[PDB]
Amino acid sequence: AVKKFKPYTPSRRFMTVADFSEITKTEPEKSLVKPLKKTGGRNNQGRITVRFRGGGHKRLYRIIDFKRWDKVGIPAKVAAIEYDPNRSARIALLHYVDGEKRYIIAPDGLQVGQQVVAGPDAPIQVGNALPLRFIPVGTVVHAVELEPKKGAKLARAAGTSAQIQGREGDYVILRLPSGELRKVHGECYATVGAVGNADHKNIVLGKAGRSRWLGRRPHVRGAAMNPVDHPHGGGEGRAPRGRPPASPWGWQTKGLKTRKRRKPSSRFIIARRKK
Amino acid sequence: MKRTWQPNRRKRAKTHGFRARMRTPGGRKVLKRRRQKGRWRLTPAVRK
RNA sequence: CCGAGGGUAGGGCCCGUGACUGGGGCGAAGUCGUAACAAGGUAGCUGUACCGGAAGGUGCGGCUGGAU
RNA sequence: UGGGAGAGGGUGGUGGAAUUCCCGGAGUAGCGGUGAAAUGCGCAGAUACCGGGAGGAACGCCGAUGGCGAAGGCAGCCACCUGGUCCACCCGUGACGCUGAGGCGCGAAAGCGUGGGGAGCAAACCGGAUUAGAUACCCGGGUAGUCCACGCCCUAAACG
RNA sequence: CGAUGUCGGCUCGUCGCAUCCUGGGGCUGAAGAAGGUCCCAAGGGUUGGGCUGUUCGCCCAUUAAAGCGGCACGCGAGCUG
RNA sequence: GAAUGCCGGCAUGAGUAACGAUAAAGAGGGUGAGAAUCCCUCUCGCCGUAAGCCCAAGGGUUCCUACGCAAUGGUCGUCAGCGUAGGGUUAGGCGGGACCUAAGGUGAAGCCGAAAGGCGUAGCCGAAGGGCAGCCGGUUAAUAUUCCGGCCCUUCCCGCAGGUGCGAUGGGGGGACGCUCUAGGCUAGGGGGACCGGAGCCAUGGACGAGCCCGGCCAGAAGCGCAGGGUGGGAGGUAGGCAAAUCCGCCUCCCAACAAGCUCUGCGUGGUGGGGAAGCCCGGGUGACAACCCCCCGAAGCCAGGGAGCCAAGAAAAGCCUCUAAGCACAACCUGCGGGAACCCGUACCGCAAACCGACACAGGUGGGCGGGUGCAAGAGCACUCAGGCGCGCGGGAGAACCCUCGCCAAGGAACUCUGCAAGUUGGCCCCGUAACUUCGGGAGAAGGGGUGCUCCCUGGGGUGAUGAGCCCCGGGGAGCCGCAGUGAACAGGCUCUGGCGACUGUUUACCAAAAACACAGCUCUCUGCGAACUCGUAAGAGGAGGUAUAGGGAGCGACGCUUGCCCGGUGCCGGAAGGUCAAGGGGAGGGGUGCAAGCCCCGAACCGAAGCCCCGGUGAACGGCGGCCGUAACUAUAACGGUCCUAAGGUAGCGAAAUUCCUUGUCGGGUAAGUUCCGACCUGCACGAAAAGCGUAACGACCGGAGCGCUGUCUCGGCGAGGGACCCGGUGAAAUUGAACUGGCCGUGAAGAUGCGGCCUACCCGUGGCAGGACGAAAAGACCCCGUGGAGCUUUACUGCAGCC
RNA sequence: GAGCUAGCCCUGGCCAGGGUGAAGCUGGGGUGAGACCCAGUGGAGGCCCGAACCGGUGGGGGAUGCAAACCCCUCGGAUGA
Ligand SMILES: [Mg+2]
Ligand SMILES: [Mg+2]
Ligand SMILES: [Mg+2]
Ligand SMILES: [Mg+2]
Ligand SMILES: [Mg+2]
Ligand SMILES: [Mg+2]
Ligand SMILES: [Mg+2]
Ligand SMILES: [Mg+2]
Ligand SMILES: [Mg+2]
Ligand SMILES: [Mg+2]
Ligand SMILES: [Mg+2]
Ligand SMILES: [Mg+2]
Ligand SMILES: [Mg+2]
Ligand SMILES: [Mg+2]
Ligand SMILES: [Mg+2]
Ligand SMILES: [Mg+2]
Ligand SMILES: [Mg+2]
Ligand SMILES: [Mg+2]
Ligand SMILES: [Mg+2]
Ligand SMILES: [Mg+2]
Ligand SMILES: [Mg+2]
Ligand SMILES: [Mg+2]
Ligand SMILES: [Mg+2]
Ligand SMILES: [Mg+2]
Ligand SMILES: [Mg+2]
Ligand SMILES: [Mg+2]
Ligand SMILES: [Mg+2]
Ligand SMILES: [Mg+2]
Ligand SMILES: [Mg+2]
Ligand SMILES: [Mg+2]
Ligand SMILES: [Mg+2]
Ligand SMILES: [Mg+2]
Ligand SMILES: [Mg+2]
Ligand SMILES: [Mg+2]
Ligand SMILES: [Mg+2]
Ligand SMILES: [Mg+2]
Ligand SMILES: [Mg+2]
Ligand SMILES: [Mg+2]
Ligand SMILES: [Mg+2]
Ligand SMILES: [Mg+2]
Ligand SMILES: [Mg+2]
Ligand SMILES: [Mg+2]
Ligand SMILES: [Mg+2]
Ligand SMILES: [Mg+2]
Ligand SMILES: [Mg+2]
Ligand SMILES: [Mg+2]
Ligand SMILES: [Mg+2]
Ligand SMILES: [Mg+2]
Ligand SMILES: [Mg+2]
Ligand SMILES: [Mg+2]
Ligand SMILES: [Mg+2]
Ligand SMILES: [Mg+2]
Ligand SMILES: [Mg+2]
Ligand SMILES: [Mg+2]
Ligand SMILES: [Mg+2]
Ligand SMILES: [Mg+2]
Ligand SMILES: [Mg+2]
Ligand SMILES: [Mg+2]
Ligand SMILES: [Mg+2]
Ligand SMILES: [Mg+2]
Ligand SMILES: [Mg+2]
Ligand SMILES: [Mg+2]
Ligand SMILES: [Mg+2]
Ligand SMILES: [Mg+2]
Ligand SMILES: [Mg+2]
Ligand SMILES: [Mg+2]
Ligand SMILES: [Mg+2]
Ligand SMILES: [Mg+2]
Ligand SMILES: [Mg+2]
Ligand SMILES: [Mg+2]
Ligand SMILES: [Mg+2]
Ligand SMILES: [Mg+2]
Ligand SMILES: [Mg+2]
Ligand SMILES: [Mg+2]
Ligand SMILES: [Mg+2]
Ligand SMILES: [Mg+2]
Ligand SMILES: [Mg+2]
Ligand SMILES: [Mg+2]
Ligand SMILES: [Mg+2]
Ligand SMILES: [Mg+2]
Ligand SMILES: [Mg+2]
Ligand SMILES: [Mg+2]
Ligand SMILES: [Mg+2]
Ligand SMILES: [Mg+2]
Ligand SMILES: [Mg+2]
Ligand SMILES: [Mg+2]
Ligand SMILES: [Mg+2]
Ligand SMILES: [Mg+2]
Ligand SMILES: [Mg+2]
Ligand SMILES: [Mg+2]
Ligand SMILES: [Mg+2]
Ligand SMILES: [Mg+2]
Ligand SMILES: [Mg+2]
Ligand SMILES: [Mg+2]
Ligand SMILES: [Mg+2]
Ligand SMILES: [Mg+2]
Ligand SMILES: [Mg+2]
Ligand SMILES: [Mg+2]
Ligand SMILES: [Mg+2]
Ligand SMILES: [Mg+2]
Ligand SMILES: [Mg+2]
Ligand SMILES: [Mg+2]
Ligand SMILES: [Mg+2]
Ligand SMILES: [Mg+2]
Ligand SMILES: [Mg+2]
Ligand SMILES: [Mg+2]
Ligand SMILES: [Mg+2]
Ligand SMILES: [Mg+2]
Ligand SMILES: [Mg+2]
Ligand SMILES: [Mg+2]
Ligand SMILES: [Mg+2]
Ligand SMILES: [Mg+2]
Ligand SMILES: [Mg+2]
Ligand SMILES: [Mg+2]
Ligand SMILES: [Mg+2]
Ligand SMILES: [Mg+2]
Ligand SMILES: [Mg+2]
Ligand SMILES: [Mg+2]
Ligand SMILES: [Mg+2]
Ligand SMILES: [Mg+2]
Ligand SMILES: [Mg+2]
Ligand SMILES: [Mg+2]
Ligand SMILES: [Mg+2]
Ligand SMILES: [Mg+2]
Ligand SMILES: [Mg+2]
Ligand SMILES: [Mg+2]
Ligand SMILES: [Mg+2]
Ligand SMILES: [Mg+2]
Ligand SMILES: [Mg+2]
Ligand SMILES: [Mg+2]
Ligand SMILES: [Mg+2]
Ligand SMILES: [Mg+2]
Ligand SMILES: [Mg+2]
Ligand SMILES: [Mg+2]
Ligand SMILES: [Mg+2]
Ligand SMILES: [Mg+2]
Ligand SMILES: [Mg+2]
Ligand SMILES: [Mg+2]
Ligand SMILES: [Mg+2]
Ligand SMILES: [Mg+2]
Ligand SMILES: [Mg+2]
Ligand SMILES: [Mg+2]
Ligand SMILES: [Mg+2]
Ligand SMILES: [Mg+2]
Ligand SMILES: [Mg+2]
Ligand SMILES: [Mg+2]
Ligand SMILES: [Mg+2]
Ligand SMILES: [Mg+2]
Ligand SMILES: [Mg+2]
Ligand SMILES: [Mg+2]
Ligand SMILES: [Mg+2]
Ligand SMILES: [Mg+2]
Ligand SMILES: [Mg+2]
Ligand SMILES: [Mg+2]
Ligand SMILES: [Mg+2]
Ligand SMILES: [Mg+2]
Ligand SMILES: [Mg+2]
Ligand SMILES: [Mg+2]
Ligand SMILES: [Mg+2]
Ligand SMILES: [Mg+2]
Ligand SMILES: [Mg+2]
Ligand SMILES: [Mg+2]
Ligand SMILES: [Mg+2]
Ligand SMILES: [Mg+2]
Ligand SMILES: [Mg+2]
Ligand SMILES: [Mg+2]
Ligand SMILES: [Mg+2]
Ligand SMILES: [Mg+2]
Ligand SMILES: [Mg+2]
Ligand SMILES: [Mg+2]
Ligand SMILES: [Mg+2]
Ligand SMILES: [Mg+2]
Ligand SMILES: [Mg+2]
Ligand SMILES: [Mg+2]
Ligand SMILES: [Mg+2]
Ligand SMILES: [Mg+2]
Ligand SMILES: [Mg+2]
Ligand SMILES: [Mg+2]
Ligand SMILES: [Mg+2]
Ligand SMILES: [Mg+2]
Ligand SMILES: [Mg+2]
Ligand SMILES: [Mg+2]
Ligand SMILES: [Mg+2]
Ligand SMILES: [Mg+2]
Ligand SMILES: [Mg+2]
Ligand SMILES: [Mg+2]
Ligand SMILES: [Mg+2]
Ligand SMILES: [Mg+2]
Ligand SMILES: [Mg+2]
Ligand SMILES: [Mg+2]
Ligand SMILES: [Mg+2]
Ligand SMILES: [Mg+2]
Ligand SMILES: [Mg+2]
Ligand SMILES: [Mg+2]
Ligand SMILES: [Mg+2]
Ligand SMILES: [Mg+2]
Ligand SMILES: [Mg+2]
Ligand SMILES: [Mg+2]
Ligand SMILES: [Mg+2]
Ligand SMILES: [Mg+2]
Ligand SMILES: [Mg+2]
Ligand SMILES: [Mg+2]
Ligand SMILES: [Mg+2]
Ligand SMILES: [Mg+2]
Ligand SMILES: [Mg+2]
Ligand SMILES: [Mg+2]
Ligand SMILES: [Mg+2]
Ligand SMILES: [Mg+2]
Ligand SMILES: [Mg+2]
Ligand SMILES: [Mg+2]
Ligand SMILES: [Mg+2]
Ligand SMILES: [Mg+2]
Ligand SMILES: [Mg+2]
Ligand SMILES: [Mg+2]
Ligand SMILES: [Mg+2]
Ligand SMILES: [Mg+2]
Ligand SMILES: [Mg+2]
Ligand SMILES: [Mg+2]
Ligand SMILES: [Mg+2]
Ligand SMILES: [Mg+2]
Ligand SMILES: [Mg+2]
Ligand SMILES: [Mg+2]
Ligand SMILES: [Mg+2]
Ligand SMILES: [Mg+2]
Ligand SMILES: [Mg+2]
Ligand SMILES: [Mg+2]
Ligand SMILES: [Mg+2]
Ligand SMILES: [Mg+2]
Ligand SMILES: [Mg+2]
Ligand SMILES: [Mg+2]
Ligand SMILES: [Mg+2]
Ligand SMILES: [Mg+2]
Ligand SMILES: [Mg+2]
Ligand SMILES: [Mg+2]
Ligand SMILES: [Mg+2]
Ligand SMILES: [Mg+2]
Ligand SMILES: [Mg+2]
Ligand SMILES: [Mg+2]
Ligand SMILES: [Mg+2]
Ligand SMILES: [Mg+2]
Ligand SMILES: [Mg+2]
Ligand SMILES: [Mg+2]
Ligand SMILES: [Mg+2]
Ligand SMILES: [Mg+2]
Ligand SMILES: [Mg+2]
Ligand SMILES: [Mg+2]
Ligand SMILES: [Mg+2]
Ligand SMILES: [Mg+2]
Ligand SMILES: [Mg+2]
Ligand SMILES: [Mg+2]
Ligand SMILES: [Mg+2]
Ligand SMILES: [Mg+2]
Ligand SMILES: [Mg+2]
Ligand SMILES: [Mg+2]
Ligand SMILES: [Mg+2]
Ligand SMILES: [Mg+2]
Ligand SMILES: [Mg+2]
Ligand SMILES: [Mg+2]
Ligand SMILES: [Mg+2]
Ligand SMILES: [Mg+2]
Ligand SMILES: [Mg+2]
Ligand SMILES: [Mg+2]
Ligand SMILES: [Mg+2]
Ligand SMILES: [Mg+2]
Ligand SMILES: [Mg+2]
């Protein structure tokens, strides 16, 4: 339940922060953090290649166990639910009876104190990771590989889901979070449940400051620039686009489809997305 | 106000030093040219 | 010291009046259409929503104070 | 105390019919629609039929002039949770009752916010007709919304 | 055009007279008072305010009167801007 | 002889401006050829969260001493950051290296690129981050945590003794972390003392005093004392920490758990080593056997890796510990002791500045620490003062205009003016009180008031201590006293009403624009299924992102509230396996050349032939667009109503003479004595209108309007006064400019505005203070305007290519 | 050439003092339980006043300047984008 503030500043008026009702451990696992190196949107040539990046809060990267087929048939306990600043989802800490410790992203309804397991035999229960072919048709699912043994790839943001629609050959049919229907191989792993923290979409950043906290520098409208900078540059006063609305680089930002038409995954997209 | 020249021994040698010149093609040509002209100094004096 | 009252400031109530604006009542013989009273020629009323020169219309749900 | 009937309410589950849509087959010069039409759709292969898939909402027969509820209102089926109500026995308390300004709660539809959902239906709106006109009735489309969650609204021919 | 700074204001004047006032007059449809019109006259004077960047103009309150023009539409090596 | 020519030299302006913060000076005595300027003294003034002190960077001898005064110093100079010379910087512990990693850099493996080169994991490099052993005093003209004294400590080597499965780049633990707020106890620092030590002092009317003045400490090894941090112990199992592993991780059991036990810090004490004032008299010495004690305040620093809350979730690696592998257990490690060993570089001095960045000894710029007291609510604010440091490297006069900075002003009080521009008013605190509206926070310091000093008396709580005294932080009551006046000096809001624009805090044209512009949460559309899209790159490779549609890219709109209408004909985009058009290619009716001939060679029609275009659809918070004439009502007027032409459709809601209205100062209304502005209305909207959003909107605003109150030198309308200049004298001494000049007025004339021509008038020669009408004055080869088959930025359905994509 | 300037990355540092007084918490009220109410505690915030620090609104000065952007009075931000 996202929390409101009283209007004791202009920004507190609408600003909303997460409930955090599920976090049980407030400092991370020292053995499972790396220095997350901030780019600022700058590539290896040093160029701003992705714009309006930088200046956000310092973070450590939490290593997340995105395979889980490492540890078939080894039950792990959920010791904690932790805050991760690298993703929207929450993360769960796993003490395997092995003694090995791992983070997975935390599904919805998962409770500290319960036990999860990975493998072809696992119960169809929230938090267990199985190949796609063994999960029954119709069960919602997340952290879904896209190619066998290549790592969980889809439905990893908070609140999201994927649903197993049908089977066909060595392939299962998934309704991804975007509403498209795709073929994914059956040996691809997936984890029972949706991702927790759905209330995430209902957060109101309330002021420009929180955007700067997230590493989001201020975005500038192309209409506000000069023609040397952008297709919408200039005019005397305000000015309609006066040409098909274009990106900074020339291409048309309204409608213009951009996927590769000859991409081999076309033989595996069944239907483009929704809404 | 704050002016353009803010000396900095580490900056001076690292940007214009002999080693910074030797690394790059354009650096060597610098050193070659200033040798051909006969400069008493091939890089800035910086104390270290 | 209290003290009629006077002054300064800010409030609350009331009455009169105001360019213009909102509908309302009434007014022998204006203009428009015909919504209602018959199944009134789309049964009608209704609360609501949207819409239309106007009466009204349509959606939803309800009433019979509806007809055969 | 022991029983009975019931769409009373809330949650989760889940079954089949029909509509639309998508896919495969098969098949061809029309389908649709009306008072008659036309817009519409169809040789870029529709309609009509078979198989396949997804999705939503609404629950045929039973179904009644019936039942339940305080009223609004509640109808596939399953289980959980919960109200009222009636009856029998004549066991207990001993007038503890009636009503009820205020207050509180509930309260069809439509509507409003924030999420989701979207088949069918459909204000608005567009088109075709009709007409003197037709901002209608009739026809082809069609956005809210109808549906889910939570929070508002608190109206009614909320009627016996 | 190897630059003659351009509106308005303020400051400071000075000049012209086709005279707003004051002085002298003739004519009058000048009884008086008060006007009208024309002639002589540049000595002096010719206000304060509201609006507008304004010059102008309109208004307010006055006044003997609230003149009109020239001076690089006088005056930015004088100010304003 | 001219090129605003080039190089140099030298004039003019001119003994002119100026001589760089208005913190300020005067005198005596020295020194010397010479003194406002150097030295010394006394007096005066200035800074004192600095204008004092300590680091850092940068500078690089500038430091100290003797010896100098040509140049440098804005004057002077005997002085100097100047000239000549000599001297001067001392470390195992300070900083850096022989340690560690960060971004980044580099880069065995590898990848890529015509060459040059670009990448890249490890590893290496890389610091103000981590790690690491010295504190106090004395000493030099000048270095001192460095020399020296006192007391401490680190590592390396080697020996000895005891102990132990020893052993590492390997494994693990740890190092190891944000923000706000913060406890307990200390220390830094400070205040007081009637106690302690001191050279003395008694004034000018009083005081020989519980008088005045000064000072009353600092460092310290082990023990101990107080305060904290860190820290479970054992056993069994164990499949994980890429070999192993008694360590670590996971599970089970007893045990110990506000404890404690151990360990590590800070503080105090602590043998001991130091320090020690005013004042007096040549930095010295004395004081002095100096004393070195008590009470209070009290850190933002310390204990610390402390506690709490929060969301935006807060480095790495080494040291250090633990685990074992090869190995080795005659070794090796651990502890303790002893001896020995311990390198390189920096260390002068300036350092908010005369030594650094600004060409200058330049009112500018420069990161960190210390920054004492009193009073004012507090404070690093303000006034004044300690320590300390300065009086700003031209002076002496005079007492004009004018200028700057400043003070006051009779009556009036915005009449000033583009505008109350500016300057007044107001001003902190405590108390009383406080409106519309509102998103319930606010608006609010709204507004408007009362209080404020000093004396005496009575008293409530809090901190220390003890529960008292004392000290100390908040108060309360009563009676009084003085002045024009008690935040008595200094620092310290003018208020209100009402529109427009933008929600807001923010951002911006460095150096003429801070705004209504940008941004902003928020809203919508669109792309993207991951080797994503998109971006940068020839590529490799990066970013995106070690993210995954609740995500990321692009675009417009811009909190919020109520809303966002009609047109898809055209352009775009989206969909469309048919048709049409369409290149290379295929195909080869048929011809052509040549050869005696097989042949060789050439041209070539039908038809098959992608993308794109055509065509069919969709699509507006995609590019965009949203009519004209005529007629009609029983006064008139006007048309709810109709007629017809056109369109892809003819502007809905809301708003409107507006940040938009041309006619225009539209008209009507309010305000005003008077109102082209303002506000409220009306609607013939030249030419509003719905995400280039439409209408509102509390709060906000150095935004732009209109009004009022207060108060004023803004004004009528000016006056006087202050200082810095101007002025005069001594010193130093520029500048733009400049064809030469022996350079008057009028009316004319002249290339059409004449000192220079004509005519006339006027005029002795040369200066000084002033003022600006002229020299079409000066600085600038007009920036407006045009011309050049000049240039550049930008645009697009101009032309033609190219990247990219298909 | 990024020793100025713009943005970002790594690592450090700075922000006197006063004022307002969110959530939560505890108690108390209320209730069937709740909501909510009151007091206290608490110490939130692109909160309020104001130094340092960062700015550069208005005006005056300066204009061959102390300065090729300065000086004075005034004013904006000052725990945060
Ligand atoms: Mg909120
Ligand atoms: Mg609220
Ligand atoms: Mg949570
Ligand atoms: Mg680590
Ligand atoms: Mg990266
Ligand atoms: Mg790189
Ligand atoms: Mg590079
Ligand atoms: Mg480069
Ligand atoms: Mg980008
Ligand atoms: Mg960026
Ligand atoms: Mg998270
Ligand atoms: Mg994410
Ligand atoms: Mg697959
Ligand atoms: Mg969102
Ligand atoms: Mg962040
Ligand atoms: Mg923007
Ligand atoms: Mg622009
Ligand atoms: Mg622009
Ligand atoms: Mg550019
Ligand atoms: Mg271009
Ligand atoms: Mg362009
Ligand atoms: Mg444009
Ligand atoms: Mg513009
Ligand atoms: Mg325009
Ligand atoms: Mg523009
Ligand atoms: Mg537009
Ligand atoms: Mg256009
Ligand atoms: Mg375009
Ligand atoms: Mg593209
Ligand atoms: Mg898709
Ligand atoms: Mg600068
Ligand atoms: Mg320079
Ligand atoms: Mg600098
Ligand atoms: Mg350096
Ligand atoms: Mg350095
Ligand atoms: Mg450097
Ligand atoms: Mg170098
Ligand atoms: Mg380099
Ligand atoms: Mg070479
Ligand atoms: Mg040489
Ligand atoms: Mg040289
Ligand atoms: Mg060089
Ligand atoms: Mg009285
Ligand atoms: Mg009286
Ligand atoms: Mg008639
Ligand atoms: Mg009807
Ligand atoms: Mg009828
Ligand atoms: Mg009817
Ligand atoms: Mg009819
Ligand atoms: Mg209708
Ligand atoms: Mg066919
Ligand atoms: Mg569906
Ligand atoms: Mg009985
Ligand atoms: Mg209701
Ligand atoms: Mg409803
Ligand atoms: Mg039609
Ligand atoms: Mg007809
Ligand atoms: Mg000219
Ligand atoms: Mg010239
Ligand atoms: Mg000129
Ligand atoms: Mg004037
Ligand atoms: Mg007369
Ligand atoms: Mg008469
Ligand atoms: Mg007469
Ligand atoms: Mg006269
Ligand atoms: Mg005027
Ligand atoms: Mg004029
Ligand atoms: Mg006019
Ligand atoms: Mg008269
Ligand atoms: Mg008159
Ligand atoms: Mg005139
Ligand atoms: Mg003339
Ligand atoms: Mg003229
Ligand atoms: Mg003219
Ligand atoms: Mg001027
Ligand atoms: Mg002028
Ligand atoms: Mg001039
Ligand atoms: Mg010649
Ligand atoms: Mg030349
Ligand atoms: Mg010459
Ligand atoms: Mg020359
Ligand atoms: Mg020359
Ligand atoms: Mg010369
Ligand atoms: Mg020479
Ligand atoms: Mg010369
Ligand atoms: Mg001379
Ligand atoms: Mg002169
Ligand atoms: Mg001068
Ligand atoms: Mg002078
Ligand atoms: Mg000067
Ligand atoms: Mg000064
Ligand atoms: Mg002064
Ligand atoms: Mg003297
Ligand atoms: Mg003297
Ligand atoms: Mg001298
Ligand atoms: Mg001398
Ligand atoms: Mg002097
Ligand atoms: Mg002296
Ligand atoms: Mg004396
Ligand atoms: Mg002080
Ligand atoms: Mg130097
Ligand atoms: Mg000399
Ligand atoms: Mg000399
Ligand atoms: Mg000499
Ligand atoms: Mg000199
Ligand atoms: Mg000299
Ligand atoms: Mg000088
Ligand atoms: Mg001498
Ligand atoms: Mg020395
Ligand atoms: Mg030592
Ligand atoms: Mg060595
Ligand atoms: Mg080369
Ligand atoms: Mg390096
Ligand atoms: Mg290193
Ligand atoms: Mg270091
Ligand atoms: Mg050290
Ligand atoms: Mg020591
Ligand atoms: Mg010392
Ligand atoms: Mg000596
Ligand atoms: Mg031994
Ligand atoms: Mg041992
Ligand atoms: Mg061992
Ligand atoms: Mg850690
Ligand atoms: Mg870490
Ligand atoms: Mg750190
Ligand atoms: Mg935070
Ligand atoms: Mg101490
Ligand atoms: Mg004190
Ligand atoms: Mg001690
Ligand atoms: Mg064991
Ligand atoms: Mg094991
Ligand atoms: Mg002695
Ligand atoms: Mg601090
Ligand atoms: Mg600490
Ligand atoms: Mg690292
Ligand atoms: Mg062995
Ligand atoms: Mg042996
Ligand atoms: Mg060595
Ligand atoms: Mg030294
Ligand atoms: Mg300074
Ligand atoms: Mg100095
Ligand atoms: Mg200094
Ligand atoms: Mg110098
Ligand atoms: Mg000086
Ligand atoms: Mg200076
Ligand atoms: Mg002191
Ligand atoms: Mg104070
Ligand atoms: Mg001075
Ligand atoms: Mg000074
Ligand atoms: Mg001076
Ligand atoms: Mg004089
Ligand atoms: Mg006086
Ligand atoms: Mg006065
Ligand atoms: Mg007044
Ligand atoms: Mg007055
Ligand atoms: Mg006025
Ligand atoms: Mg102005
Ligand atoms: Mg004042
Ligand atoms: Mg004050
Ligand atoms: Mg009011
Ligand atoms: Mg109020
Ligand atoms: Mg008000
Ligand atoms: Mg309001
Ligand atoms: Mg309120
Ligand atoms: Mg007040
Ligand atoms: Mg007194
Ligand atoms: Mg104030
Ligand atoms: Mg703004
Ligand atoms: Mg703006
Ligand atoms: Mg707004
Ligand atoms: Mg905004
Ligand atoms: Mg600017
Ligand atoms: Mg500029
Ligand atoms: Mg500039
Ligand atoms: Mg400016
Ligand atoms: Mg601007
Ligand atoms: Mg501003
Ligand atoms: Mg801007
Ligand atoms: Mg913007
Ligand atoms: Mg919005
Ligand atoms: Mg949306
Ligand atoms: Mg590119
Ligand atoms: Mg290449
Ligand atoms: Mg990545
Ligand atoms: Mg907004
Ligand atoms: Mg905008
Ligand atoms: Mg269109
Ligand atoms: Mg179309
Ligand atoms: Mg179209
Ligand atoms: Mg084709
Ligand atoms: Mg168009
Ligand atoms: Mg257009
Ligand atoms: Mg509408
Ligand atoms: Mg107008
Ligand atoms: Mg209008
Ligand atoms: Mg008007
Ligand atoms: Mg308007
Ligand atoms: Mg307009
Ligand atoms: Mg006009
Ligand atoms: Mg008017
Ligand atoms: Mg009026
Ligand atoms: Mg108006
Ligand atoms: Mg009109
Ligand atoms: Mg516009
Ligand atoms: Mg638009
Ligand atoms: Mg508006
Ligand atoms: Mg407003
Ligand atoms: Mg407002
Ligand atoms: Mg503002
Ligand atoms: Mg502003
Ligand atoms: Mg005004
Ligand atoms: Mg006013
Ligand atoms: Mg006034
Ligand atoms: Mg004056
Ligand atoms: Mg004076
Ligand atoms: Mg004289
Ligand atoms: Mg002289
Ligand atoms: Mg000289
Ligand atoms: Mg001559
Ligand atoms: Mg001559
Ligand atoms: Mg002459
Ligand atoms: Mg003359
Ligand atoms: Mg002429
Ligand atoms: Mg002439
Ligand atoms: Mg002459
Ligand atoms: Mg002559
Ligand atoms: Mg002649
Ligand atoms: Mg002549
Ligand atoms: Mg003559
Ligand atoms: Mg004359
Ligand atoms: Mg003279
Ligand atoms: Mg003069
Ligand atoms: Mg002149
Ligand atoms: Mg002049
Ligand atoms: Mg002139
Ligand atoms: Mg000329
Ligand atoms: Mg002139
Ligand atoms: Mg000239
Ligand atoms: Mg110039
Ligand atoms: Mg030229
Ligand atoms: Mg030229
Ligand atoms: Mg020219
Ligand atoms: Mg020029
Ligand atoms: Mg021209
Ligand atoms: Mg041409
Ligand atoms: Mg030509
Ligand atoms: Mg050209
Ligand atoms: Mg060009
Ligand atoms: Mg370079
Ligand atoms: Mg930091
Ligand atoms: Mg601060
Ligand atoms: Mg307060
Ligand atoms: Mg409180
Ligand atoms: Mg709390
Ligand atoms: Mg603030
Ligand atoms: Mg305040
Ligand atoms: Mg300024
Ligand atoms: Mg001012
Ligand atoms: Mg200037
Ligand atoms: Mg300044
Ligand atoms: Mg000031
Ligand atoms: Mg701010
Ligand atoms: Mg502030
Ligand atoms: Mg602050
Ligand atoms: Mg920050």
